[PDB]
Parts: sequence; C-alpha cells; structure tokens
Amino acid sequence: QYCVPNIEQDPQILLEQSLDAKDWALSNGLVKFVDMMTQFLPLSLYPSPFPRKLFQQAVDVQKAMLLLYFRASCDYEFLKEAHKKLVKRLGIRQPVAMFCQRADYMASQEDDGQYVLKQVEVNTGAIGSFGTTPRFSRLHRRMVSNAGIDSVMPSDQTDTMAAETLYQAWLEFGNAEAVILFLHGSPNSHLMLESRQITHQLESISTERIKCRFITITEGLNRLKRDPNNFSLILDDKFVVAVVFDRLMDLNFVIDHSTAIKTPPYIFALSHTKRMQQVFTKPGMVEKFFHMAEAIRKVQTKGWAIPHRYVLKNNGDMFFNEDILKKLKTMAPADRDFYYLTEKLRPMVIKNHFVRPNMAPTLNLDATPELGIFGCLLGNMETGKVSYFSRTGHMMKSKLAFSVYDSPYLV
Amino acid sequence: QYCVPNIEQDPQILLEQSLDAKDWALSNGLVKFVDMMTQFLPLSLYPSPFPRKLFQQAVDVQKAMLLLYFRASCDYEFLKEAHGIKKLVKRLDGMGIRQPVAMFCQRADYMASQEDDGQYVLKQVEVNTGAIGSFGTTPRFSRLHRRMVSNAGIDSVMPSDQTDTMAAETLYQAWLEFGNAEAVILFLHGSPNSHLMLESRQITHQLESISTERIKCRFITITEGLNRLKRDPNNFSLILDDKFVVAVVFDRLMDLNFVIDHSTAIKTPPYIFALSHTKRMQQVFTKPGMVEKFFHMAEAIRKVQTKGWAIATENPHRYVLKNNGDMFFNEDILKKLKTMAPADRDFYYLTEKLRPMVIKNHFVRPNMAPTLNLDATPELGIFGCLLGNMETGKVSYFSRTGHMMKSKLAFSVYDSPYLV
Ligand SMILES: [Mg+2]
Repeated sequence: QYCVPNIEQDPQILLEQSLDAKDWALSNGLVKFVDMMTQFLPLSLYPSPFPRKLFQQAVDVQKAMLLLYFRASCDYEFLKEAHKKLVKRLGIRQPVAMFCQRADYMASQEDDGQYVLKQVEVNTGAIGSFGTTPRFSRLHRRMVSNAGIDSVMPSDQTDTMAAETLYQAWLEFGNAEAVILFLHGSPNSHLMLESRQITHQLESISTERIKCRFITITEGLNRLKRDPNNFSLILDDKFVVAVVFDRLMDLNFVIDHSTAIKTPPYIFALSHTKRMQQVFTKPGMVEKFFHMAEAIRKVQTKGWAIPHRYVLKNNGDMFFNEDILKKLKTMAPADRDFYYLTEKLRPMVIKNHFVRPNMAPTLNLDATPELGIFGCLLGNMETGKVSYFSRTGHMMKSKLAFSVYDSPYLV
Repeated sequence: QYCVPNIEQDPQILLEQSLDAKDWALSNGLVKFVDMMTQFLPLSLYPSPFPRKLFQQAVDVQKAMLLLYFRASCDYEFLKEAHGIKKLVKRLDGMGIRQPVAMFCQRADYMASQEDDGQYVLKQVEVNTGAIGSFGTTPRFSRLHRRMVSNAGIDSVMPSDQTDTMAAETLYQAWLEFGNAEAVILFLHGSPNSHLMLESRQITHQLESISTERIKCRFITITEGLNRLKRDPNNFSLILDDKFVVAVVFDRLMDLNFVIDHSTAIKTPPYIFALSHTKRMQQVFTKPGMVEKFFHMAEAIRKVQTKGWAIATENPHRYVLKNNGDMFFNEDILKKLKTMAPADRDFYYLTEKLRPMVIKNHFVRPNMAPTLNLDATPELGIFGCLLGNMETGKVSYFSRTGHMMKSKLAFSVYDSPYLV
C-alpha cells in the first residue's frame, strides 16, 4: 500500500526534493504576500494517503450539502427560529445568489479500527484555496511521478470551477457592459493572489473580455454608490456591477440591498453558524428540506446543546477532557446558550514530510489530514430553484498530531 | 500603427493594469530571490513596438552566429593570435581534450539603430554565453504581454517563445550524447538563492515533460562541490557523492571548475568559449576577412556588425572609446587618446556610437507607483543553442531559436516585442 516513508528515506535526497518542491511553488503562484514581498505556502512534500471510499463519499455528498444550506438560507423564519447585529440588518432586489461552499472532513477511527467520514465544518463567503488547490494538486502529481510511483491523484480544477460560476453569474445578470467586482480588505490581502488566479481562468473560458475590477473596501466608500432608481450598484459613476465577489460594513449592506449578484448574500452567514450546523444534527431538521438526506446523516456528528470522549465547543474557544466539567460548573447560564457538546473524533494519523519557508524540512512527522470538498451553486432565492451546479473540487490540509497544504493519494 | 500610449491613458486604469500584470508575474514565476523572500521582476506593462524586418533579420542570423563562434572556439591558436585573459590562457595550456562534445548556448543582443535617412537598421550590441540570464523568464513575459494586449482588445505580431523548452531540449540531447542511462545532469550554482536558481528550476520543469524516464538533475552549489565532486583517476569521469556519474555540467555561475572542465562531462560551454566571447574578439571579427575565414552566412553577419578599430576628430560625438574585457564619449575620446599610457591602449577600442530607437511604454516596479509614458530604448536578445564536437567541428544538433527584450530609460526592465 502507498505510504510516504517507503518512497525515499535518504535525508540528502529528501532535502533536495524539498528545495525542488519549494522552487516549483515559487514558480507557480503557491505564494502569499508577507511583511511587501512573497513567500511560498507551507506544503507536504508528498501527497498523504487517504481512503478511496471516504473521498468518494465526501465528493458525492457535496451536491446534497449545497442544496441543504441553500434551502435553509431561503427560509429566514427557520434560521431565526434556530437562534443579533446580523438579524437587525437583514423586498429582495437580486433573487439570484451565487453560492460556493467548502465542506471539511476528517477520516475518523471508529471502534473496530476502520475509518468513517465525518464532517468537521462548512464554510462559505471569503473562502480560502480556490487558486492554491489546483496548483498543489499539480505539485504533488509531479513529485509522485518524478519518483516513479503512479485515478489515485484526482484532477482538481477549482480555479476554473470558481471562474465558470462567476461567468454564469455574469450571464444571469445579462448586461454586456457590466463588470465583476473583486472586493478585498487590502491590496496585499491574503486572498488577493487566489482572486487574481480566478481571473486568469475566467479569461481563457470566454470570448467576451469581461472586466474584473479590483477594489479595496476603503476605496469602495468613494467609488461605489447605489442608483436611487435602479438600485443597481455603480462603480466610478460609469460601470454597472453584475457580480460582487466578496473576498473579505454599512457599505456591505448597501451592496447587499442592490441588484448585483452577491457571493453569497449576507443571509448565508446566518445559515453557516456553528449553531446551525449543530441544529442540523437534531432529528428531522435535514429531512425538512428534502436519498440526499441519509447521505448527509452519515457524515454528521451528533452535537447536543446546553469526558475524554467529548469536546465542549463554542457556536459563534473549546475545552477537552476534565476541562469540560470544569467549564460546566464555572460557567454562568447566560453562556450555556453559546456552547454545545460533541463527540471527539479519533483522527487518522499518517506520516509525511513538511516543507517550510527559511527552515529545514521536517521528515517523517505524524500528521492528520483534513479533506475539503468545493462546490458552487447558482440559484434563485425567491423560488428556491437552482439553475447551475459547478464541477466539484477538493483540497487537503495536514496538521501535526499551524497546518500545511496537502493533497490526497487515494489508497 | 501600434504604439503603447494609444492603448490607454486613464491613469486609474493603467494603475489597475499594473497591479494585474504584477500579480500575474507573482503567480507565474516572474520572480527572483531577495533579502530570503521573492519579488517580481520589473517589466514593461505592454510590449514595446519593434520593426518586423529587423526582428526577422536577427532571428535569421542566429544559426550563422552560433556557427562562427563555435568554429572560432575549435581553433585555439586563432583565439590566442587575436590577444585574466592571461589567467585563462595559462589554464587552457595545462590541458588532450577529454570530452569533445560541447553544448553551446548563445544570446546575441541587438539594437534597432537610426541611420541618417531616418530608417532603422539592425546592429549587434553584444554576444553572451555561459551563465546566461532569462531562459525561464522569457516565455513567461511573452505570455504576460500577449495577455495584456489581448485583454485590451488589440491583436505573428507577438511571436511565441518557448526558450525554457529550448534549453531543456538541448540538455536532453547532451545527456543522450553522453550515453549513460544512470548519469545525472549537474546544475552548478553560486548559492542556494542565486539569481539563476529559479530559471534553472524552470528549465527542469520543461525537461520532465519532454521525456518518460525521469532524468535526475542534481542541484549543487560550488562550495558543496569541493566535498561532493571528484574526478575518476581511470575514466576521468566526474562523479557526485562517489555514486553518480555526471553526463552534463550545466554551469549557472575555480580549481574545481577546471577539474570539471578536464573531465568527460559535457560542459555548457567549456572554458575555451569564454576566450572566444571577449569583446576583443567581437571587435576582431569586424576586421576584413575574419568572419569569411570560418565560412551566405558571412554577409548576413557583416550586415549587423559595427566597425570597431583597435589601438573622429571632427564629429567625436559619433564615436565611443570602449573597453574590451568603463568608456569615454565626445571630446573626452581625443583627451583620453593622448593622455593614455600605451599599456592601456591594448585594452580599449574605438566604435561608432549607435543612435538608438526610442519608444514610449510604462514601467512596473516592486513597491512603487508605475512610471507612465517613459521614453525607452528596447534591446532584442536572440537565443540559440548548439550541440557540437570540437575535435571535428561537426554540429549534431541545432535547437529552436528564442527571443527576449529589455528596455532601459533614454536600470532596465523586461519587455517583449510587438512587431510593427
Ligand atoms: Mg563637440
């Protein structure tokens, strides 16, 4: 069976492959801004092994997972019932929402010793790793291939996926002269290069020369206004904005209550609290929006509202072992409504090598991988109908048993 | 006709396109090590205009240009007769030849020069070999600028360059001529963070995808090479870590250097070529007969030469007093001629100063605002490689040609030609 130590154990060769991997990263956009310069993103040298069945189980449930959170997001009454500054803020001026999600998974060791797929988190909005993912995927196919080893390292085109979904959003807005807005926190934001890499894909999947305009949120106070008649969002008094691609406040809701397609609109932030994820583990709550429901139940982890088997988590800081009893007695009952109890997962431990900026590589570490599955929707929130499902994507992150980008090798 | 100002003159839009161009560079290896981190390479925002005929004239003469310097390099007595240079001769004299097969890659540089009618002619500024810059950077700038131009609606006028591939294809052919399946290719650098390092790595990314059997490329600094490289006393083959035979030593920038040079590894190129690429020699090739001797390819070469006279008094601004391997202009040329001691006379020559083509472009630099609507003078570099046997003087392989451009103010910037 594939495992990373049995590829190579000469330290001098592993060191030389570290420098090679790192120099490939520096040559292919696997970088971030620091200080302002660029630095490569920490990476595992080789792809970590991962069960084929569970990866397929995670990939297959993504369609269902988007549909559940999309439909929950179309039912504001439901979301409110499941739980204050966000509610205060929240007819609809743009029914069409673009909705991209990353579901995270851990292969978890049940008793018997066999691994089962269990979902760690769902994320939407200012999502990391659209641009980095297809590149790490290529990095690791190259390392593996260069060492002689071998469908077991599945293709990821997640930069393309994002591009194809933005293009479809632009088309649904239906204005040939309209632009796509990339809204960042700063010029050197940690999302900036992933954002730019999305546009490099958008260019090569169109004739149309779609203008993408990169603006910070500070400069947006002067350069974005809303039309008082159309309620359309305008840039520099001249350009209609078809899509606002949020890449990380009064302005934010002025944008949200306008005809531009949001990615996704603010209502989705309410449907992706950890409270809500915990609420979906209660009986009936998935079935309500729907088989896709059973597939979803298989990956859930029962979480109970208000000791080494459990974790006390906050719902939006967490306690393990005897600290759970310590915090339970200590805690005032006002705070009880902000935490929940879940079963602690026994995570799969594998061996790999870790390559970091300005340090020697760490060889033969125990690490636990975490699988992220990407998927996007284009849907209408007044009808609840979906018009577009994007291709799926997938990435991985390993931490010691601070993290590292990785990619799965399907054992 | 194409010119850069008539693309766009909104400063806010030019600024936004600067950041875009720069972020594309950071995403595609147009970077170097600094400080240790990475920084993007300064670039022109748009490709600078360049005459179609002269570019074709430069591309077409490259085959001839490699053949002349290759054949001059096969004739040690000729090179000696044409003359640090004392230190290089001393060495070559210690060495028969253990590896006849040389790999020979050249970059010839050109300026479009304004003759008196007002029309531009191609004139060669320099030839370079050995630790050559811009193998890896060139195809990427080429792609950068095709993208900027295309994204702005403008349009064979921006010719494809695969110079990373070119280098790879020539190393692969060198490895094959050595003929040992278990032999490695050595990349010799000055340091781990050398300015050539990422261009070197990018060559290997191309070498991987033009073969099935993974050729091992081993990256070593020259300091580490003192412990890890020895020569076999029987084969005279160069060995790495007592285990790996080295088929090709790819020099990317001293006793060790000539221990490597006098061994069976293919050099890139061997040290003799450093003697044939002095500026003295380039100046010697401008004298009558000296090109014709190795050869029409000769006339093509004569067209791009600039007469240079060894060691005026009416239009001294037409001339420059250059060093042959620091230079004097205008009335200083007459001043320094009389002043100068005859020891120094053998290290300088007189050439015609070229009146260079000035174009407008925008310059994008790290951590500053872009400089819009500068006058700049572009400089065209044509790449080509050989694989040849120096005992017979026969060539077995000619690589594809490549091309790059660099613009300076009328500090420099990577550019690419738009063929007006
Ligand atoms: Mg004068």
